[PDB]
Amino acid sequence: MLTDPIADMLTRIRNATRVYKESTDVPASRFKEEILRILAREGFIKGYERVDVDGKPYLRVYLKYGPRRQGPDPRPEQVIHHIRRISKPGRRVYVGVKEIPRVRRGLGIAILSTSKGVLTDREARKLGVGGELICEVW
Amino acid sequence: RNLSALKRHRQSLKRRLRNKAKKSAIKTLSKKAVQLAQEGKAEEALKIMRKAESLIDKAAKGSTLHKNAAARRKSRLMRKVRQLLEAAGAPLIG
Amino acid sequence: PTINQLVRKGREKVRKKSKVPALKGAPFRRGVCTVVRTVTPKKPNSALRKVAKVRLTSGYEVTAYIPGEGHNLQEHSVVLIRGGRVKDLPGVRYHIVRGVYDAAGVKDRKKSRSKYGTKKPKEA
Amino acid sequence: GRYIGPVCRLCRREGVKLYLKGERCYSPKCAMERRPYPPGQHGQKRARRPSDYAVRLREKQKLRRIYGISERQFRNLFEEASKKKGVTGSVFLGLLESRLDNVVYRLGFAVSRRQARQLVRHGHITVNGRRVDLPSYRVRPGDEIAVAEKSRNLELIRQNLEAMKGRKVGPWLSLDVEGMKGKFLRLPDREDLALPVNEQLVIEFYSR
Amino acid sequence: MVKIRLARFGSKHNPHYRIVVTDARRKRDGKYIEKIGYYDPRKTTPDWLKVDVERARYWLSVGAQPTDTARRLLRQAGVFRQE
Amino acid sequence: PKKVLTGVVVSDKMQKTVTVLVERQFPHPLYGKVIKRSKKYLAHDPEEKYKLGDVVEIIESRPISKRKRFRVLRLVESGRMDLVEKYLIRRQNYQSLSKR
RNA sequence: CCCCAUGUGGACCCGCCCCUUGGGGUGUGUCCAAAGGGCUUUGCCCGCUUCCGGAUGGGCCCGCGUCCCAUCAGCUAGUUGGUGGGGUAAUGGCCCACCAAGGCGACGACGGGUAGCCGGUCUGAGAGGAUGGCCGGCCACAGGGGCACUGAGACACGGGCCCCACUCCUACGGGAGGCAGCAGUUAGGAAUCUUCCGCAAUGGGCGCAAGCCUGACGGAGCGACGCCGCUUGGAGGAAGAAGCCCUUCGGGGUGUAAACUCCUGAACCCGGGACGAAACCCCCGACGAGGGGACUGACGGUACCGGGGUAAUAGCGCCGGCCAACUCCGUGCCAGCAGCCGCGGUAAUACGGAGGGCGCGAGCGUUACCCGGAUUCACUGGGCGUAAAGGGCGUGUAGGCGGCCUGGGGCGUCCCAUG
RNA sequence: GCCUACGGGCAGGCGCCGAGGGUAGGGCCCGUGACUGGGGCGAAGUCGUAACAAGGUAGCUGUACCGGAAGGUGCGGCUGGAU
Ligand SMILES: [Zn+2]
Repeated sequence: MLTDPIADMLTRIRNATRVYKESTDVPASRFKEEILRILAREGFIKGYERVDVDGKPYLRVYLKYGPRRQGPDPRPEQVIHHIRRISKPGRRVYVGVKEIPRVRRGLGIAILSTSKGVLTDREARKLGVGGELICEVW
Repeated sequence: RNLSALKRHRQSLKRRLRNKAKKSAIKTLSKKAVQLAQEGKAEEALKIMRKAESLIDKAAKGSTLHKNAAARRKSRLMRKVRQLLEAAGAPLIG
Repeated sequence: PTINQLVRKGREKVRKKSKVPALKGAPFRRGVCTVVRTVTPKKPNSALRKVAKVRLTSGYEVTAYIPGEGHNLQEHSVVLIRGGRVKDLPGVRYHIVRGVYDAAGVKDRKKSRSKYGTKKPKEA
Repeated sequence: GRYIGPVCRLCRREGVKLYLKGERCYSPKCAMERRPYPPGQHGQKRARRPSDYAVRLREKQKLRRIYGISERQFRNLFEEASKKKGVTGSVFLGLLESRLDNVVYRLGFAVSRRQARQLVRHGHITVNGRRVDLPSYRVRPGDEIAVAEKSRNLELIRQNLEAMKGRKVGPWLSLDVEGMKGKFLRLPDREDLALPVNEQLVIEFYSR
Repeated sequence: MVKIRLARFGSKHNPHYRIVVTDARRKRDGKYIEKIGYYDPRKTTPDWLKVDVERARYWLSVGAQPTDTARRLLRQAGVFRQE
Repeated sequence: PKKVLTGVVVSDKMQKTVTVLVERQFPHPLYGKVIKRSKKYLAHDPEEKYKLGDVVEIIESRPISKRKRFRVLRLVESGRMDLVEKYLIRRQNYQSLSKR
């Protein structure tokens, strides 16, 4: 069974970039939408539009890559090198505001879900809250 | 092999006998007043309950009756009496 | 293992077995020598090593090594033990503290005197 | 046993000039002049490439031996220096240069570091007014490290100051030769130090 | 009967006290109730004795016989000066 | 603040007493995930009102019997065997897994 | 000690009003008080009685936390609950009687093993692991087991009663003992101190006070057992003594090291000499505030200041790799070394001595034990095709885990304040 | 019996509980031990050659019986079998 949504998502994303696709589909859902909402505004991706595949609702997340390298294997640096769920189901991990992590000397980002909504470590702290720390991405 | 802080034991005995005679005294009186109410001696029963209540409160004055101790005895006595005086009402004295 | 596993079950912490039954965690322990042999070495090296069977205060009657170019350990002599296995001499997990008790310090030692329990020789 | 044995031999062990005797380690002879090889029967022999450890080591010592201070204090200092907010290295030299015995030396009230000690243990040193015999003492900024009235007319000290009219004092220090006084201005900066050492190696060494 | 006393805190030859309030029955250097000042026998610092009369007054009020020596320090602090 | 627990009557064989199943939740002291644990309290019903399968609020009371220092507060949600059933099947299972 | 009276008040029964598990107000009935002593003796001090409150101290209770073994899986009969009664300061199976048939257990009952618990401490980047003596807080015993008395409080280490083991007196009937207090004795052991000084200070008890007691304590002493400071000297001094070591015999080295020159001056000597101590007391003032007077140190003639003053202990480990430090000789799989890999059978940087060298210094080694390295029990942070690891397969119980939209609740979860 | 203001108190007596003991039976843990299995070590003798190359009858294996020995054989399974 599909045991963790977000998780799948992240993996479709992760799994797509690696092969270098332009965009990748993925089951829609307000929440998942708010995460993609972040990515693009954070710049890890171009953007995403709502869609219907044979009648079902899907989110087209549009991939973003780096320039063509020189020399051998000109496989472009990927905008999203790292991306993993931190709090998994059956080992959920909530953090306190003090405890919010700094990612990659603050190069990456972290996304939680606070009672004031789904956020970025930076935003959270600016916001004075903490919550389910969904994922690392850099 | 001596120590004068033993005089205390020499004393405790004195109080053992002291307390003893008082405590038992009460028991007897209570146990006396009791069987009266069984028979319905409304007059005398109390005549005794009264001698009881006093004795109790008297020990309470000293180190013989813990304090509230007197109290319990005062409750467990009177109550055990009133009730019995239902088998034949009308308290004579009061 | 699934986190649940780690939950229901938990990690087994590694128990430690002591390489030395000097009963108490004592550093040494005196004992009376029983037999004084000369066990032969192990596989590669061969020679003739002086050894001693010792009855301790803890109860066990063990085998200890006697370092030094030569000792002076008799039958019912009292001795002392420090503990220190010997590779080419199996079953010999202990040692005899030289210079303490009825065991002498090696005579004619001018080097690692700290051990062997000799004393500062003269010249000034 | 706070060392005290053959000296301008260490000038030799390190291969860098160790100003351990003062006058003389200026005459053709801190030995490094004309006998740079290290001591021992094998001094003149070709030396193999020194393990990372070796350099980290030899360099600790170079520091240490200069100040001539029992590892135990030296390491203690370095520990105390790790606990202070700062560049773990510069601060080290900080206290290192703040020891009464050193100060005296820099103040010029002595031919050498060693000499300075005695000067202290024998008590020829005033400190903000009172005498002091504990060298290891830490001279706070703004202290009048001086000479005891009693000691002023000394064949040694005298002949020393006589020399001072002719040498600038460390930038973090002042002194009025005329009155044989001197003040400790402020903790000296790494940029101010001359030392032929590389703290980094020293630090790197204490993490093994 | 809660008293008001001193507490050894210095060391071998370096006595440094501690004015406090605690139940008679406790140890010298044992769990006190409300620390209200310290006094330095040898007087090395210009500040060899403090008090906070405000709290001192509380105690006495509620009933807290102070030690002979103890009191003396409270008097110096002006614990009881009624002018 | 005298403690208050919410749980369920599972036992009703006793006199004026009821066994209440009280579930608690919390992150594992080291592994982090939410562990769900529980305990049974012997509540106290004077007028024998509370019945099996009822959810109730427990409150710390004056000691009563050996191991019966709680009175029941108010009935929360009545009729819900669902939970009992579980407790029961678990108990029954106990009969298995042995050396008889 | 007892009795009798007074009763501010307080107790108990009953009734009502308020509260709300035995909280508070109230009415009648009944029951309950008590000691005197001292002076500066017509008043002040100490003490006394009943009651409300305070403060401090504590009993009982509950939630969460709290080691290993499942080669311990079922435990329980006062046992789980109820009524009544006893008992207590008090709730309670705590105890008794009767009644009911329960209570607990894989969210590990019961059995076994081990261990006083914590603040903290050790290590660790941390998470964690280890510990829990000195100091402080709490518990537990005071030869073994039982029990109660007296008391605000004990089931009472230097109080009591009994039995038991042990030691000693004994006219053999019967007794006397308990250092896990300080010091010490002996035993056991690798190993752990002086039958010291003082009651000056701090604290405690009793006292109106002077004051008494205080092996609590404050000191000294013994142990490099730890840590920290300190010394054995400083400067000058040869293209370089001697001896010892090495050599390609020319020389290298030990080495500015020494000698010797000058200078300083630990030890040691003489003198001075301490804070810690200012109270209670006494006096004046109202025994208040405030002010004045007196006594009183174990440490100790010690610290410390002044003067004078001798150049005046160095040792242990290591030098094949890890790992800083190399030559010669003796030796010859011997003697021996060794943490691990190993070294030694005539050329040993690995044995034994020596010269030399490195390391550390009143210390250095060794053994033992903790954490560490070890992400080698893996939460951080592991694995399972052949390296050790998928259950021979299925079935499904407990349990874990779970799809999209909207709303309520908000337990988890996050934020604020506060204790 | 002792005391008394005769209300009542002490002495004593009996009783329950009860530390501990006796008798019977059971369980469980420590010491010593005759008799006894195998084990691991180590240089190395003895008889044979099983395995490692198709090791010279491919090997390995559950089982079963047999045998100085290693092992042989049956039956089934496997390749982790050379050509
Ligand atoms: Zn020099």
